[PDB]
Amino acid sequence: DRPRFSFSIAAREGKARTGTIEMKRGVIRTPAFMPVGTAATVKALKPETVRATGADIILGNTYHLMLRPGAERIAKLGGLHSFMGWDRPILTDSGGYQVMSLSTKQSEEGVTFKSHSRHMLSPERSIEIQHLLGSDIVMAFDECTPYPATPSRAASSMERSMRWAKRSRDAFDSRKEQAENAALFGIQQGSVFENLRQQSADALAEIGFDGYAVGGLAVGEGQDEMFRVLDFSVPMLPDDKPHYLMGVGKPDDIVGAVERGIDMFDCVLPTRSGRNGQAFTWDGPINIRNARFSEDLKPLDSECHCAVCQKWSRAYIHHLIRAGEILGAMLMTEHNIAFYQQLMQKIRDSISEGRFSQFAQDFRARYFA
Amino acid sequence: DRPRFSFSIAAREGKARTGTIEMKRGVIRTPAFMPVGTAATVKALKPETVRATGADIILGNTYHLMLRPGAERIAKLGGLHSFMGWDRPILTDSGGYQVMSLSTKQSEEGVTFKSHSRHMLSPERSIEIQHLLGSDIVMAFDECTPYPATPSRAASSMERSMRWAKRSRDAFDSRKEQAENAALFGIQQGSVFENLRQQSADALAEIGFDGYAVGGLAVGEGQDEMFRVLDFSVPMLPDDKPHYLMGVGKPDDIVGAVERGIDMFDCVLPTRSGRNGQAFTWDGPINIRNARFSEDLKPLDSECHCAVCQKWSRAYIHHLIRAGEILGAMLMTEHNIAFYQQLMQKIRDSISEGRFSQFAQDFRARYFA
Ligand SMILES: [Cl-]
Ligand SMILES: [Cl-]
Ligand SMILES: [Zn+2]
Ligand SMILES: [Zn+2]
Repeated sequence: DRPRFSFSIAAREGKARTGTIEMKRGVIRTPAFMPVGTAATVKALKPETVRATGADIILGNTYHLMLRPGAERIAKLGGLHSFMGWDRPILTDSGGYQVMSLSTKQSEEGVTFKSHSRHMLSPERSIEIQHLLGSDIVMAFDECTPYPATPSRAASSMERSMRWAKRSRDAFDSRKEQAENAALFGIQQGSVFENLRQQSADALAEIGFDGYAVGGLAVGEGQDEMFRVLDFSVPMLPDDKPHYLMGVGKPDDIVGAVERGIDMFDCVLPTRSGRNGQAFTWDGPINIRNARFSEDLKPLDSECHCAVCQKWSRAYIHHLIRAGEILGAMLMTEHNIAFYQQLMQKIRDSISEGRFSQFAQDFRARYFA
Repeated sequence: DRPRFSFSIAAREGKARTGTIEMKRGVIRTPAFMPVGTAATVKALKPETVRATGADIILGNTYHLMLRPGAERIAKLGGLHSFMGWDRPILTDSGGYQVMSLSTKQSEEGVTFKSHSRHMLSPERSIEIQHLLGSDIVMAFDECTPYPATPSRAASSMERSMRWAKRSRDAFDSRKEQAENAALFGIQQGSVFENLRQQSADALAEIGFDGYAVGGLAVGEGQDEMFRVLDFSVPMLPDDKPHYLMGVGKPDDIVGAVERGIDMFDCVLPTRSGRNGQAFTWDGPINIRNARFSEDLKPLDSECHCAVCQKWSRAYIHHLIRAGEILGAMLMTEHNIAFYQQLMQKIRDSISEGRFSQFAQDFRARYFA
């Protein structure tokens, strides 16, 4: 039987790595893209369809689930895996970003907030909620510093996050069933400042985690600045553990982040923008609602292997999205998630074959033509 | 290869019949339930899922399709079957009911109307639209008399419908490809009046059709009155052709209509009410949004063989519908359509085995317990 957690790097090219995370509930191929399952569903997809696109792991949102249907309720019903019908690994966010984005009174103990009923979220309660959900990869409870941030405020926020990271570690370790069956990732903060990123990486490595997220990015800084911060931030993390870039991103963001040593990604872009009419293609995104697609018999993308591109035309999906039909959301979302997984597969294969630099160049030349 | 049209009755019990309609695109088992595909989609279901529930044929709506995406456009794209990805028979309504329900100036030539742009619908144009869509079963263009109707107005409406039935017949026959590959059904009118129903049946039989619909029912008269009208109306139609009750209905309506000689049904109830939270069960309908289901781990129905009842709980579907999640609509709709098909299968098997009367009694005793 598989271990609780084992990350193995099979091949490297520059800072890029490809390999596997083995966990009780399954193997995760890296670099990995995690479809987002906000309220115990990857929107508009059955779990079997999520798996058919190639996903090895999905992300669940602690903040939404603790409000509806409730963490204790999900536990009483058998846990999130049974509840939604996904039997493979689930990574849960901690709620720290979402509570400040969607709900508040912050203190050293945690955050109290009103639902959008009053609720509480501390490091200890976040880890407990993730236990009740039955998460496989638990995220430490942190604070995502707003951008831009002054050096003083970025430092204060990062320092509190590091104290909360130790509290998260101890809460996780004090629950035997969780410690033996799940993994715990810590989150690097520090805004765009190299010295704070270094202090944060050092604090997290001293505590010790199964994986390390780069937090606090994709919050308005733009790709050039995000890449500049990744350039110095990823090498600060332990090389032998997974590196997770939270909330990223567009296809070109993913490619460049892999070039900088990132192993894991999540984003609502393929699901949310799919429902809004944006389809990803190797020649760049298209908006299927545009009148130019009304009689276009071609599939969404000319090479995509997904079931949507095997059967239905742009013209049909254009009609469905314009009409507000649920099937339009279903088909756009399946295609976009499949596109993301095909991107990850091409990334993994090209690193394994020592041709990822050429892949990145070819990808960009065509995607932005 | 299959014929254009052949209806064969394999078994009978009282007025009930079971058999098959063979058409170019497939075999239809009768009594049959047709899921409704309004705007070129059975809402929230891929065609493969519609087929997996047991459907042999679906209904398409001329009125909606002629407005969006347009009949000529669908023809240019290869027809409705190719467009939506359903390769089996499709019956299309004529637009006569929907134009008066959703859009008007009526005359002997047809109906002119404004979309909800001005448009026209005559017997000739309706048959042409259904040809452009590539319909397998074409409905004559008629007028669904409102209920209640005075005898004079019901007579005038029925008489016009019979003139339009002859125009529909001639338009269909004058298009060689349509006449050779599709079938044409006529629609009996006459409101609740036996003498008008008889005159209408006689006029339709003189013209001659491949099947005969009972129109003008399920328009507010209630089940007792609907059944009373069916009691005398169905025997007036040719015994050796299918009998189609348009727009019906609830499970108990279907059972009683089969007892009165009906072979075909369509209704938005399983799809529309599924999206609204109503699930059909052998113990009657339930509203999954009710708080009593929040922790209910049982499937929607305890015997149902559908994929939804094999995997997901009432509690999960309750959560999805309360949250407004697309997957909730998908799962409710698949279950409800599968329930309807299982009902039709039990009806067919019980007639074939000479035990339909007992089935109807057992069904009602439990469904209304
Ligand atoms: Cl989403
Ligand atoms: Cl519907
Ligand atoms: Zn595709
Ligand atoms: Zn079911």
